[PDB]
Amino acid sequence: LQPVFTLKLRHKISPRMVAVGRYDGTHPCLAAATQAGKVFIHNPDVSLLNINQTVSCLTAGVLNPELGYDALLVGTQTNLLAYDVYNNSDLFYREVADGAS
Amino acid sequence: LEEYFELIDHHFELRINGEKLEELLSERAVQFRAIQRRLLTRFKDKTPAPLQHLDTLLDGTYKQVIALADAVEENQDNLFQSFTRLKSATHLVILLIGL
Amino acid sequence: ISILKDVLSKEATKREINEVSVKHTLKLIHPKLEYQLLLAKKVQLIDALKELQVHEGNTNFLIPEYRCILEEADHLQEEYKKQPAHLERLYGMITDLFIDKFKFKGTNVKTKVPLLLEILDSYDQNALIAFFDAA
Repeated sequence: LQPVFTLKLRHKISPRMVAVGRYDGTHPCLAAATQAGKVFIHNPDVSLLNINQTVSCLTAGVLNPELGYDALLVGTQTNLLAYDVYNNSDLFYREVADGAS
Repeated sequence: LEEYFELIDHHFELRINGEKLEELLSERAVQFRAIQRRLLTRFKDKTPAPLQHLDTLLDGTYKQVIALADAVEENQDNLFQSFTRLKSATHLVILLIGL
Repeated sequence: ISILKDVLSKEATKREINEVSVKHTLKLIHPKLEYQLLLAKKVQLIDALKELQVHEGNTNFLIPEYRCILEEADHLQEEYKKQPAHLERLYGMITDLFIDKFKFKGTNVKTKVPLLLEILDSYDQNALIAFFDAA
């Protein structure tokens, strides 16, 4: 086939940490880990989120079906964070102590 | 008006050297602050991790900052000596103009 | 010539030195070891500097010295993958050169190797040639 779209993002993406989520409710965006423990969000501009900690997991889905927004999840070897990027507010910041592999 | 201008030029060369030393110290201090913030972030984090020789970069930057601080001190002393000598010279020049 | 001597003597059983040549070979080797050590020294700090790169866009703070590494980080990192083989090969070649150039005079210096290994971990080229000429 042919790549229907292409783009170059200046940030190194951590391999197994990538997700696509409609963080605006109806506007899908890309969430991907990076060096220094920061998670970037590509809207269609790149916006950084300071996890300030080495990420080890990352996904995005519907965690409360009452609303139609995707929740950005970020796992760390000692923490786990759900994030409503639209209205920046922690859905839950749990401390696992078992890790997020 | 000609052996008087050379003292002025020496004074101004010292001033320019001081401004250069200070704008270099600014960059060294910014580097030190950035590496220090990185290290503080590594400290607050629970999980262990290699320092990645960040401490070595911090030591290098600290040595650079101390060297530049000593250089600025010596330049300040030289500038003060040059200013006193220039004050004497301009005293003499005003005297010779008033005569 | 040492290898040739040994192998030709082996074939037979089956069926002079210029006192500056060592200096020439060491001057030949020196750039390669220098390049390998600089490779290691730069790739040690590549990732630490990359952690600083991701913040504040690198407008005013990074030293020009490490700024020369921030661009060529990729080539440095991809040559570091092959570096250790070259370093081991160079160490082996140097130790064989030393052992053979002492073997021609009729000596057996298979024991002074670890000191040479430590010297190469330091790699003072002048101290290296001094250790070559002295012992």
